[PDB]
Order: sequence, then structure tokens, then C-alpha cells
Amino acid sequence: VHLEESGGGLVKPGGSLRLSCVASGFSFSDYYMSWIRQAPGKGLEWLSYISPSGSPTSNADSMKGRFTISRDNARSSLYLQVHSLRVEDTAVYYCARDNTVFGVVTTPMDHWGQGTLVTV
Amino acid sequence: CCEFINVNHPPERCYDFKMCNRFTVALRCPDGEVCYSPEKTAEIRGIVTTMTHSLTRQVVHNKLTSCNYNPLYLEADGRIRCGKVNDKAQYLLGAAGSVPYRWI
Amino acid sequence: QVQLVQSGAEVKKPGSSVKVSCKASGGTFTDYALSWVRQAPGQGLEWMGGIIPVLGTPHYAQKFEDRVTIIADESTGTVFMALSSLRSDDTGMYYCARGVTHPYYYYAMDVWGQGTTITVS
Amino acid sequence: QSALTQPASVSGSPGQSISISCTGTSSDVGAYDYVSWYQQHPGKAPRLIIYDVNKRPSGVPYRFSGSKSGTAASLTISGLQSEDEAVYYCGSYTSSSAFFYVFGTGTMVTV
Amino acid sequence: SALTQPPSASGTPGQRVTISCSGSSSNIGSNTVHWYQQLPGTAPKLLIYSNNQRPSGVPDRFSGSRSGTSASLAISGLRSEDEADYYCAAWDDSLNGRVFGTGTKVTVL
Amino acid sequence: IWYLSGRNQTILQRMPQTASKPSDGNVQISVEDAKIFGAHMVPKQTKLLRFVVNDGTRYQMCVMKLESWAHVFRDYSVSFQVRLTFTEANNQTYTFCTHPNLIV
Amino acid sequence: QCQRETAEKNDYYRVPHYWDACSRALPDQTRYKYVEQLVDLTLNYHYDASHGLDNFDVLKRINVTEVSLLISDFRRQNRRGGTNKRTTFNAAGSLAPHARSLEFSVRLFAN
Repeated sequence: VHLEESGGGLVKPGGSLRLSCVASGFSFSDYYMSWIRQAPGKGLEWLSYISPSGSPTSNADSMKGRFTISRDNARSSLYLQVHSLRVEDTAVYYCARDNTVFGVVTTPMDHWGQGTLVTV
Repeated sequence: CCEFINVNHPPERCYDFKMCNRFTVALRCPDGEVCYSPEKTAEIRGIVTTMTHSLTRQVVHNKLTSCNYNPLYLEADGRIRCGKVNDKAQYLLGAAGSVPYRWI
Repeated sequence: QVQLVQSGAEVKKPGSSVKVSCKASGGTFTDYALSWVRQAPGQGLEWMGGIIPVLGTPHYAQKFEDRVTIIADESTGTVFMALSSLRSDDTGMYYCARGVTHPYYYYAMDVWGQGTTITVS
Repeated sequence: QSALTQPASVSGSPGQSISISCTGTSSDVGAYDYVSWYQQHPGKAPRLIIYDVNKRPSGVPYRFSGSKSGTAASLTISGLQSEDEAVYYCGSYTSSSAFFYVFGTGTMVTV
Repeated sequence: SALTQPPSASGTPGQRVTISCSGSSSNIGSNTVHWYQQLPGTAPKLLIYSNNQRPSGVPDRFSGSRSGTSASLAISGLRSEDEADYYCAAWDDSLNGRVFGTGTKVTVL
Repeated sequence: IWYLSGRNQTILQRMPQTASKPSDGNVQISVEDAKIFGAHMVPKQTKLLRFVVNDGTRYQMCVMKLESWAHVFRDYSVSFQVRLTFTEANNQTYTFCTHPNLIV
Repeated sequence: QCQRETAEKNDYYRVPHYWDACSRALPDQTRYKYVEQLVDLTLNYHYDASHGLDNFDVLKRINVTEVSLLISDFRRQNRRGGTNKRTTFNAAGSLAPHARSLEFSVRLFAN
């Protein structure tokens, strides 16, 4: 098991950039992977997950409509795209692998990748 | 109940299910008692429904004795209640669409 | 009363096959169920398989599906065991068994043969 | 289960009544009933002393007495004599996909 | 973060730390609680993945516990490697999503 | 051709259409065909036939009992009554064959 | 008929045979075809039986599902093919704890 993220750094406000996560060690395409952003000040808030071969599931009721999660199961890769890059969206991002049992979620976030910092 | 709750790979030929706590289901399968517990309740049915066709009528009848061999409905949080005729047939235990008979 | 008579004792080299035969008397052969119970000297009893004659499907255990075959041929009350790929764990005491109370349903194990010894070393 | 959970040995004294227990699952014992018992002397074939749960054939003695409560089963042997020194097994019909008959691990009752 | 935790806690090397995570009937009262530990400067690590279940690699001195619509994390025999950040998480059906806690600080002196 | 002599008489072709309609008039047959039906039919017979059904991971063996009466009355009116009952082969209660609990 | 008002008030208690007493009534185009096929099969069998050539292959065409559904919907209401002057066909069902019976009488007339 290994999860490597990329696609961060210093991005100007008003743009859009995609954060990518690559999984390794396992290639059955049955993975319930999720993303988490964490603003500086050490606060974790859940963003979203996605079905192992299907539709994404929306954000929490704090704020919505800004985050999209895409999959490339040929690459076994996960992606997040932000709608707009507000200055409060400077944060470190984690991709997490959940492996499903019979289509439901078991073992939530037992493997986290290296966080990727986005400055805006 | 189990002491190992989410460590087993998906089983194949299970024959019983049991509720030990409000979150963990225990599937009695030929490899033993494989337990599972999801993040949420109202998704235990997604695990139990995959093995409902292997249940016999005596196991169903002793899952709820006072219901008099009527088909059982699986609730979302894993509980058993007595079925009703307008309940969904996929979530009903022991009812059938076609009787699998054969002549000798 | 129903009586059960098995075959003789057998010594088997590893990598062989065994053809254990069992005969019965004094009962309804087809309606009732027959089974084969094996015990090692250091182990308890173990149901491995059986057949109800003229039903079309002998029943096998999951530890014996690829090796044990059951034949219920001949007009008499006989039954035949062909087991392949003999190992050292297959040495033990084998019992023909049959029920006389409830037909067709494997409910109780009524009459027992005197047993045979299959020894592999 | 792969076998009914049964004690290793019970060594009650002569002149007393002893109880042998048997715990199985709710898909083997307590759902289907049919809790059979078997007797083995060291040289002899196994012998059915109790079938169904409490039915006792005319060919076996009157002293045996079997019962089932919940998923557990009991055999009370009253007035122990020297003939009872034997291995006692349990057995049941099952809904298991692996096999059709479950056999207990056997208790060595030594008098 | 709709799950409420105290901001910080303090301890002694070899002592016990009790972390409380509170919620309502919509998030803990229906769905499980998972505790995650993040050491300072590392990716977060799973500590308890059910109401009382440890993964492989987590020592037996970490223990999870449950009370109604709330959860507790107990660390026995505190060391310097336990000085991290701890986050409780639970699924909410009303909001339909995963909810984390505010955050706890466990300081060992 | 004794077996083929009364194979296609009008009563045996009219009764399936009579049982499948709410009304079939007041007269359908004649007296010679009624005499043929009286000559070609046994007063009573009963058969037992055996069928297995798949109950979960197990099976249940059951019996159809099919008994029938055939009669011709004094007013040259024919009758053919059939009783078909289902039983469990060892007299067990609330089984799969007695109560399949079908859903239509 | 089915007392649906108090049959399902309790979620764990049922009177026996709740399912067949309160199932959906069969459509007419299905029920009448079932009755016609059953009458044809039993009539061909009875003719072959009175001849003595026991052609029991026609009993293999009898469907257990169809006959059990006919018993289920004939139990509460007895459908009849009754003409205004005299009855021609009628049927009834019987449900027991240990048995499940279907009865019908077909009467043709020459007057």
C-alpha cells in the first residue's frame, strides 16, 4: 500500500488546479477513496469520497458546490478539482484509501498519503 | 460476538447471520464466524442481503419464533420484524417467487 | 432389523485409490439415506459423504469433493467408494452408516457397520 | 461450526448421575432439532443411544436421558455402572454449506 | 466540524489520557466512531477504527469506548511518542457525510 | 383402437372450456356422449407422486396426492371431480411445500 | 376475508397463514388459464387411468406454483362458473398446518 499525491504549491486566486493521488500495491479497482483538506491551525474537515467504480458523493452542509472528485481506474488514480480558489482554500490535502466490503464502507481511512500543500 | 471485527476478506458460501451488538453482524460461513461492521448503520442490509438465499426455513423460523412461519422483513439497522405483503420482495426472508420443485 | 456389512481391511501405498464396498440387508434401500463416517486414531468422528439411492445426487463434504466419488450401482443394497490421492492423514477407521427412522433427510445415524481400516504409510 | 463444542472427558463416580453438555450454533442445534448421540466402546462400532432429541430406541438401556435447551444439549446418565466407560459423541443435521452432518468432539466418560 | 472536543489535555510519562468526543443522536447515535492520530509533521494515522477496535501496529494501550452519542479514547502509559493531535470522526445521516472533531492536544511533560 | 376410441369425445373437450368460463349455458352435451363417458371412466382413483423442493441450502421431500371421481347421473349429466392435496413426506408441519409463502 | 386492520399492528406477532390470507388476488386471465390447464391435465390423466395405461408423464406438467396459488386465492373466495339456472364449475381451497388441498367440481348437462 502506497499513496502519493501531487499538484500543489503556490497558485494565484481565481484559478483552478487539480490534485492527483496515485495508489500502489493493489489494483482490483474496488477502492472507496476519499479526500481531506486541512487548513493551517491543525483542523481536519471531511471533503468527499467516491464509489469504487461509480458516482461521487457530495460534501458536508458547511459549504457545497466547490469540490469535485474524479477517478481514473486505468491509472488507479484519484483527483480533486476546486471550483474557485478562495484565499481560505490554502490547506494541505490528504488522499485516503478505503477498501469496500460488499459495496459498503469498512475500515475508513486506514491508509493516508503524504499531504500536499496548496497556497493561495 | 467476535473479537476480530473487520479483518477478514469477503467470504463465499455463508449460511447464517447473527446480530451481536447494534453495529456488528456475524456471518456464519464455512471458514468460521466472519464479522463485519460498517461506518454507518442502515447499511448492514447490504452485507446480509448477499447471503439471504442460503437461509433455510428453520433458521428463519428461529430468528423470530412468535411470527408463525411468515416471511421476515430485514430492517435497515439489521433488526428482524414480521413481514407485510406490500414490503419489498428483495428484503423479505423465506418468501419465494417460484417454488423450485422437481419430479422424480 | 437392518444389518450392515463392510469390506475388509486395506493397506494402501501413497498415490493410490481405494474402492471400499458396503452392503445392507433387511430394509428399504432407496428411500433411506446412507453415509460414510471417518475417524483418525487421534481424531473424532467426521461425516464425509453419503447418498440416498435413486435420487441422482450423492452429497459430498467440502473437504472431500475432489477425491471422494460415491456409486450406488447393482440391484443389491451395495454402495462403492472410490477415493483418489491417498495421503497419510487418510489413515483411519471408516464406518458405513444408515438411518432407519426418517427417510430421505439425514436426520439420525441408526445402523453402523463394523468398520474398515484404511492404512497409508 | 466445524464440530460441536464438547468437553474432553467427564469422570463422574459410580452410583451418581452425570451430565454431558454440548454447545453448537443456531444453524446446527436448536433450529433443526434432531440432536443425536452416539456411544463407542474401544473395539466396537458406534451405537445410537438417543435420536431426535429424546427418543430412545428399544435396543438401548433405559438409563440414558437427553434434552435440549437453547443451543445447548445435555445427556444425564443416572446410576453409573462399569459398562458406561466409553466415548460419547453428539451429532446434528445442519444448514452448513460445507457438509450435512455435524459430529461432536467426543467425551471420554471413565467410570 | 460538528463534533465537539476540549481543546487540549496534559499528562505525565506513563500516565493516562482520556479524550472525549461529543455529538448528537444524528451522528454518533447511529454510526460508528473512528479515532485518528496525527503526529506533528506527519500524515494522520488510524488509531481506532470501530467503537473498540485497533488495527495492526497500534499498541494495546490505546483503547476506544462508547457512551450513547459520545465516545472516549484512553491512552494508558503515556510516552513522548503519544504527543500528537487526535481527531474523532463519525458519519452523520442528517447532513449525510463524515464529520470530524475540533481537535485535541495531548502534552506529555 | 380401444384407447383411441373415446380419446376425443365432446365432453373431454368441453369441460376445460367450461371450467375456464363464468358461464357455459344450460345444455352442452347429449345422452349418447354421457353414456360413452359413463362407460369409459372409473368411479374413483387416487395416486401419490413425489417431488423434491430446494429449501435454502437444504431440501424438502413432499407428496402430491391426486384423487378423482367420475360419475354419470340419472338425468344423463356427467361429473368429474378432482381433489389435489399437498403433504410433507414424513408429516412435518409448516414446511415449504405446505406453505411456500409466494408473492404475486 | 383478511382482517387487514389488526393483522399487522404488531411488528413481531402474526396469526398463522397471514401471507396467503392477505396476498394479492390473482388476475382473471391468469386464474382461468391455470384452471383450464389443471382440468386438462387431470382429465387426460383420469382417462389414461381408466384405460389402465398409466401415463404419469402428464402429472409432470402440473405446476406446484400454479396449484399453490390457486389454493391461496380460492381459500378466501370460492370462484364458480355458475349459470343462472344451474352451476357448471366451482372450486374451493383448503389450508391446514400439515396439508394444502385444492377441490373443484365440473358438471356438464344434456338437458
